[PDB]
Amino acid sequence: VISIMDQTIKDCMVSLIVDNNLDYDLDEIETKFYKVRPYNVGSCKGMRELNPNDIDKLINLKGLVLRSTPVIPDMKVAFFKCNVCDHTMAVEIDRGVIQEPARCERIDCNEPNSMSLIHNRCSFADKQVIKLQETPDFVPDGQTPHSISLCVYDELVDSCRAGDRIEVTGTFRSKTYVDVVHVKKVSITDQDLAKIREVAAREDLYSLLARSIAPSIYELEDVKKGILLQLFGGTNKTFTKGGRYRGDINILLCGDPSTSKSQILQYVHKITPRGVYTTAYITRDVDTKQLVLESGALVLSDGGVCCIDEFDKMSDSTRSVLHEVMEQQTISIAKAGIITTLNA
Amino acid sequence: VDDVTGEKVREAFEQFLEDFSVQSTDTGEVEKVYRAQIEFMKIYDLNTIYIDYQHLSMRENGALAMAISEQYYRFLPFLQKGLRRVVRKYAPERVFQISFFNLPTVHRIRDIRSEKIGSLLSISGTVTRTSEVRPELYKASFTCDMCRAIVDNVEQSFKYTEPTFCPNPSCENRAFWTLNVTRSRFLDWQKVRIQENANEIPTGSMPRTLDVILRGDSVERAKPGDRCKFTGVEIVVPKISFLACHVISIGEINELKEMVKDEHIYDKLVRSIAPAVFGHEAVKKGILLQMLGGVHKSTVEGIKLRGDINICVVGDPSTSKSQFLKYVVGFAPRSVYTSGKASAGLTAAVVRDEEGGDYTIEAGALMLADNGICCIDEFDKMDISDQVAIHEAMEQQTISIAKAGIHATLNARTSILAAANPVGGRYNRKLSLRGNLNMTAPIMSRFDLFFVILDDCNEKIDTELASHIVDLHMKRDEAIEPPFSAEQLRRYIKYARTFKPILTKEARSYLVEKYKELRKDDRITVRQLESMIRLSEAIARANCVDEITPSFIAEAYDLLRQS
Repeated sequence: VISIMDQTIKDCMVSLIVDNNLDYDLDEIETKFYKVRPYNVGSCKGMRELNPNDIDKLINLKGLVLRSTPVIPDMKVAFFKCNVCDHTMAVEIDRGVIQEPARCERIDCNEPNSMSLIHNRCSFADKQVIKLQETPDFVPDGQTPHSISLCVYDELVDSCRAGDRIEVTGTFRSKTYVDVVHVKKVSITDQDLAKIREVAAREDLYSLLARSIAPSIYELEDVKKGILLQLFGGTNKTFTKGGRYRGDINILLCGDPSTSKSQILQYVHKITPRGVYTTAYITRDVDTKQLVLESGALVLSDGGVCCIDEFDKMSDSTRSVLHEVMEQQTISIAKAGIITTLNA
Repeated sequence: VDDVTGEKVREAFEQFLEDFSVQSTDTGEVEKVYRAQIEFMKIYDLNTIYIDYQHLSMRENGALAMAISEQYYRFLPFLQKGLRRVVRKYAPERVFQISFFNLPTVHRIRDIRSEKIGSLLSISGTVTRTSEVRPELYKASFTCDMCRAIVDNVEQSFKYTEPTFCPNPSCENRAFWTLNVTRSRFLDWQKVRIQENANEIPTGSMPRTLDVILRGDSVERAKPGDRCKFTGVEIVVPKISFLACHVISIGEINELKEMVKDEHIYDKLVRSIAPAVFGHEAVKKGILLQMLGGVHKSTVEGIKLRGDINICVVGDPSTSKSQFLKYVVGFAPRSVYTSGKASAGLTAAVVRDEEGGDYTIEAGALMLADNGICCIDEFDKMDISDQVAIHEAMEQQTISIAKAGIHATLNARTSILAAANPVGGRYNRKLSLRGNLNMTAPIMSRFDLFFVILDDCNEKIDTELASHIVDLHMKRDEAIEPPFSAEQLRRYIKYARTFKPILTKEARSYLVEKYKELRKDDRITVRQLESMIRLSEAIARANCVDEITPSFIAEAYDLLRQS
């Protein structure tokens, strides 16, 4: 359908061209190609629901990418030259095979002699394998996070790289992989909205929510009100080039033991779609010669909350990374092979 | 289709090189200097010429440059044949290297697509690692299986090739010719590692690196850990590598002459080097004078001295002292920031390469910047090894790496911006700086200026600070706005950097009394005297005055008295 949509979009565009008075725009659109990137599809349960009846179907994955291999040139076309008489031949790809012509055929070089392949003069489709850490909206009990190797092609290389919450969609292939048709670097009914507006006009909502966040425990007005507005977030405003500020609060709990503390520490892990119950680290991957990142914990939750218990029993060497994420929300690694500050 | 276009572009390139002589007397009309450049290299025979692309862009209304610019690899032997024909006709063991430079557009490593394969490109960044030079086969002398005839075979920079037919019809075989090295010219071949600069990295992205190849006499010029700009051709390697031909060590006048003729520039400069911070003029003074140094040159003997400014900030928790740290790295191009606690790496670590199992020296935090500011947050939670590596890097303006039997030292110039905190956090006025900073004397020395910040409840400036904080929290407020932007401040920093001022006799006579006044407060030795001497030419460059008067050094004396 993508291959026939490429013909129909060109046909309806030339039907739009012939309906109006125009200049010479037909000289370039006759050979130009246009494609379609469908992304508005429903969610799925990652790679776990991807059974073998779902091969060559569209699929969408929500998560974060961790490693971007350097773009590799693939040869869409190729040049061939007869080294004794110098006539050039351009060949193109077809399901992954490049026929290599054996002997000359022109009239000046009629003799049978061996051709030579030249590449520094041939266009190449760019290809790149990208590591992606997946995290769905719902996860089954006992499931661990997965690392899927996705692969991007031309006009989409260097647009997706490690550090962002990325929604991606494409065709699931088979070792299995996903051939991306689209990436999303950016990110109710009317009766439910009317019920939200009617329940938002009451006075006791400020306590109602603090009572409805955890009805199995006790009151905890200040603590429950703080975790309620902590998950409400606030306002994250930035400048154009050199400034950023996020509405955020880092909370700490201390006092008498054996009360609902761990309950909360689990409840919020059951509310947010991103969080670990405990920082990441850059690595110079030698196979692809590139600075990949490889993580979990806070790094994974570059969104949502992150739960830490036993703060006093934690070491002093790992307190320096939380000293930067208190108000700066950054990771500054200065070690062998990598000097990089990044988002966290 | 380029077989008849190559001879026409060869004729156009040789017409460009033939029709332009030198008529440059009395700064009159302009014409290119290429024939005298060939006449100068006639004695030395290196043949590693430099042709400006801006000087080539005027012919055929730029259309000759645009046609060469996309088909550079397909037109390169025609260009070298036209150069060979013009030096064969204007002049009587023959290798050639044509280098192009000064492109009008500077491209990053993240904007490289497959549409520029084979075209020329300008790549700027920082060198991470280097590979020792090795001979490049280039062209070889093959001998036949029976003819014993010489064939001059030209490689295509891909892999070990082999001919197909013997030229002499004494044989027509295709068996293995044998290689010969006498009649095969060899060019040094180096492979270095270029990486993305710290000021143009995207938010959350990784600084992707790439390997660039280099031949001719462009090798052994690129120094490790220095910002570099290459000009070359994108060549694929069975991976998308690069070939460079030009190397350079990189890293309006109506506004600059207007800004050096007034008298209140320095007062807007101390409040415009950090517009997001309320108060702290002394810290802003040291940060502004810590960007530009001076008088380091050469000692009357033959050893280089420490002509840089070291700045260290201390005080209580929850202050705006890290904001300067976030500003320098967002404004200075020669600025590398590290977290400090999470840090050999600081003093340029060693990593192995499997070809020869040989070591290469990665700059890391310490050697990444050149004539810049390396800023280390949380200086007191670091270990003993990186702090003695910083001390070994600071006594002499050089860093030494001793690994696998080889010892190598190199000139690294940096201005340490050290952010430290006390052992208890709160700064007590009860004792000295040594017991509260909790670090040994040597690593406490070679620091030009210390900035201690203490806070308390003083409502009149506190309400203004809280109002500035809540007024900053909006969409791009004008409250933060400086008296003038950074647009002329960057070229002012560069213009003051290339000034090179000197001291007088009255300044020295006031300096000996100032050193006696600083030592009367007593640790203070020759290093603090060198720090205020280096701050004097920095404030002379910032106020753009050549011969320094002692009245401008009196403000530096007051700055040292304020600390």
